[PDB]
Amino acid sequence: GSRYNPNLPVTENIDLPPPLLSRFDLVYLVLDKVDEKNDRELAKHLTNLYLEVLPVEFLTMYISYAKEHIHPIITEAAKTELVRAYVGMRKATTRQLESMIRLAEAHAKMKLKNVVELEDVQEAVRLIRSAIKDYATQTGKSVIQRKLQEDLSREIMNVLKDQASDSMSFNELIKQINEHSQDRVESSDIQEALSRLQQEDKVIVLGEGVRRSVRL
Amino acid sequence: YVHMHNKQPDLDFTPVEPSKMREYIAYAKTKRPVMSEAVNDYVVQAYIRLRQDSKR
Amino acid sequence: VQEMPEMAPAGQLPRSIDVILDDDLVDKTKPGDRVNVVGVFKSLGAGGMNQSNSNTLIGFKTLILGNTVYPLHAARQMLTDFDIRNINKLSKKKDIFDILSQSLAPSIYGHDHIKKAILLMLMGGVEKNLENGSHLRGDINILMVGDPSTAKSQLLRFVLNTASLAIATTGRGSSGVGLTAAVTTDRETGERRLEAGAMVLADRGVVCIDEFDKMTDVDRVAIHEVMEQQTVTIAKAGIHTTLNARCSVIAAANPVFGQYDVNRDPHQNIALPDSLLSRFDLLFVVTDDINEIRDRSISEHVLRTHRVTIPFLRKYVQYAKERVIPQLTQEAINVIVKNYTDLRNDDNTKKSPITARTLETLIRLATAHAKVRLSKTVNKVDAKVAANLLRFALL
Amino acid sequence: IRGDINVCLMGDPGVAKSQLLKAICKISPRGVYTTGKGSSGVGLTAAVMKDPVTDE
DNA sequence: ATCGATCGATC
DNA sequence: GATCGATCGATAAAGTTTTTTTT
Ligand SMILES: Nc1ncnc2c1ncn2[C@@H]1O[C@H](COP(=O)(O)OP(=O)(O)OP(=O)(O)O)[C@@H](O)[C@H]1O
Repeated sequence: GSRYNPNLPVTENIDLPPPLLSRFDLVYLVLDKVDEKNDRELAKHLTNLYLEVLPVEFLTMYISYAKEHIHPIITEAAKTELVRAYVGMRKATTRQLESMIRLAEAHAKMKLKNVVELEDVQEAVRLIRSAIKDYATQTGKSVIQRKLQEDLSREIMNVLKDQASDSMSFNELIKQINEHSQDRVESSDIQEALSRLQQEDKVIVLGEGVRRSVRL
Repeated sequence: YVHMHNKQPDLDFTPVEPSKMREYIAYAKTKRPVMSEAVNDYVVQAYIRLRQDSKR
Repeated sequence: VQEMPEMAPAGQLPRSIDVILDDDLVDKTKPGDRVNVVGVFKSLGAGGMNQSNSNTLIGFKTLILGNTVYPLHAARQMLTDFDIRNINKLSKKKDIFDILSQSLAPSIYGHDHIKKAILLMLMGGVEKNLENGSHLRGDINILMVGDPSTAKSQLLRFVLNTASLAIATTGRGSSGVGLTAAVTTDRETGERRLEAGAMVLADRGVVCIDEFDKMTDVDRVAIHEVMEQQTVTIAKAGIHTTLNARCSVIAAANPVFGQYDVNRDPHQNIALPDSLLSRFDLLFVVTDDINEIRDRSISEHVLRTHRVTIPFLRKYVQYAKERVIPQLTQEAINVIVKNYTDLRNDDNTKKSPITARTLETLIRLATAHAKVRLSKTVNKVDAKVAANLLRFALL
Repeated sequence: IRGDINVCLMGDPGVAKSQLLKAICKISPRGVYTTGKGSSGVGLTAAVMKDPVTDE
């Protein structure tokens, strides 16, 4: 639309299969605001860089030597703090908890190119802490599902109770159901309310119109 | 008016050949002025004057 | 040469033979002329008894080596001092635009706004090409639409009998309406030619096609360029070539949603792209309401058709295509801009919005209307027929 | 860094505004004109095509 | 229509 | 038997708009 739409679930903006969200360990957005102490400062950057060791390939040979020579081992000194994070985490399950070691290794592999480091995990947990700061507010969430299905169950039962036959036409269900509670959307809950209920011996589809309901 | 004659004599302007400013574009192309420091002391808040009104 | 496909009774497709001519009559025959030729009959070549193994192979190419290629008409219209003076005497009355209208289609009632429009279009208007500048649309391109079976397709094909070398197509969904697509057929073993589809014939003539909305997307981009631009240029498999064509379409289409032309938007009505609607001017909506004296009069005129004239009519226009063009009166141009700026302020407060190019119609209709008068002066009376003809097309 | 900004227009007159833009483009230096048909987006850049009997 | 190969004749 | 001359036979050609299912 225009932005990362705050005070909303940010996941429903980016239309995306929720499996492949689990195929990334940590994500992060960027921030934006009016921000008069920083965008003024960011203007001072572009005020400069126009008028009038930081190498370019010397660091590239520094990493492309190291990324195949040193294959460091892990000591017990990391795993004690590592299980302390997860026992505080459960206060996802393992996918987030696995690949953090795959990046905690490389930070130790960056400088101390022999073994693991017992305390470089303490800022490796800081980076993934920024990932779980982005989902405070479907994909991996079940609150909406819980609020919706229970509400859907009441009205269908009452409709079933109300007739000798099972005649629930379209002009009826656009009326009273919509009138009920204004917490749900107007027309974006009138399609998908029946397809999951199609498979649970309730109703049938006969076009945008008449239907046929459950008998007893 | 353009169908009475076979021209467009209007708008009281002395028409100029297009080769003149074609040279002047090329003459401007041999200049490339360098900015001073007085400009970015003022346009920094002109962006800030451009900031809150769009955010209004 | 094909067969004239009217006196050949339908039990076969048209056949063809061929003719080899000489220097005197080359570049004389355009593709699409009713030609008449006479020469000797001749076979050539060796066949059947060549050196070996020429079994079940014909060996006598029938040819014609001929003379005297004659065009016919069923440009050659000669006329003496007598008949050329009668049309001067028949240029005299102050009614001849109205007499010529109802003397055109002697089978259908009414539609005198339509019946004047066809003769106004068919004779056509001039295009003063700008010196070192783009010429404008000196052609004219009208359009019709109507609820079905109201003779909207009847009058489109009797213009072809008095066409004066304007052979039209029928609008079949094929690419080739204004192109070639590099059809060469080797041009006798090793030459490539861009054989023209349907624009070598439409030059200084008229065409007509049907079922505009009932086409695929290929013709929609095809009529896009060739309307705003007088010409076409293509390198399909060969060379770019800017061949020119002065042509003018005649349209026909039907609304989709039955009898809905009054209950909905009068615009957006058929939803073919409005680039063509902007590039056309007159969009007549044929009404067929029930009047008890109208249909009663209709019921006898379909009975009296089972049993001032045409060849004088075609001679009149093909003589009035070669005379002078006034273009100039400093006060007839004054009344029309008053006659536009009011409806330029009364376009959104009415049904149809207009554009600036509609002003170029308002000169062009009156330009050919003076050609009916055969006079070298733009008069005043031409700025009254051009007014109310648009006033019926817009109200 | 980027230079050579690009200005775009929109609007629907009945003037056929190509004469209002592209007449400048037909006198401006190194200003080539295109249209919709012909050179597509793949036909905007270069490509390899058929040629005559010489070097294809 | 031109070039190459095979066969025949002459030395 | 070999070489030269004469006669007979064999060798060279070119493509890219309509129509089907399909995504
Ligand atoms: N309004 C009318 N006045 C007189 N005759 C008419 C009228 N409409 C139709 N006819 C008769 O109908 C016959 C043929 O009509 P035609 O086939 O042209 O309809 P159409 O224009 O093809 O309709 P559509 O294009 O929607 O199919 C003609 O012989 C004509 O006499």
